[PDB]
Amino acid sequence: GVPISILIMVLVDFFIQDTYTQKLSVPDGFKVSNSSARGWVIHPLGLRSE
Amino acid sequence: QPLLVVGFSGPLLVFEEAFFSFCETNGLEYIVGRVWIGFWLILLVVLVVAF
Amino acid sequence: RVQLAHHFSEPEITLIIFGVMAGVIGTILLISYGIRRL
Ligand SMILES: CC(C)CCC[C@@H](C)[C@H]1CC[C@H]2[C@@H]3CC=C4C[C@@H](O)CC[C@]4(C)[C@H]3CC[C@]12C
Repeated sequence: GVPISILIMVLVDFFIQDTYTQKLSVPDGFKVSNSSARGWVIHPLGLRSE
Repeated sequence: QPLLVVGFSGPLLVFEEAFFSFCETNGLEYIVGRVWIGFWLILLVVLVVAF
Repeated sequence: RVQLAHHFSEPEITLIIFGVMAGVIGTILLISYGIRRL
């Protein structure tokens, strides 16, 4: 029932081209959220300061 | 109990808010402190499961 | 970016942390096994 409710309604806003509705936004790739702050493995004694 | 879905929640968000508001005030590292809230949580869970 | 230098690397240091952790855990289990007996 839920997958059909979403399919029926996803189509309703798809075929309505002009109006704007917020869609799901996902990150570009498998990367950390801030490359200027931290990496993938994080040191227990600190990044910049002890 | 595989039917449980494990994910982020509101109270966890509030705790992370408090942790950032504490690490920014004290000039501490927000994520390294989390690496110690986890190293202590492993102790806590092992002791609780043991007894 | 730029990382502060450490004497211990990440895997070495987490090995030491988990070892001290397991030592504390084992000491607590041994103490608890000592109680409820005498
Ligand atoms: C339950 C977990 C958190 C263990 C409790 C932490 C305490 C008891 C112990 C466990 C491992 C220890 C750390 C192991 C390695 C180092 C790196 C060294 O250059 C300075 C001391 C320091 C930083 C130790 C400080 C004390 C320490 C953090």
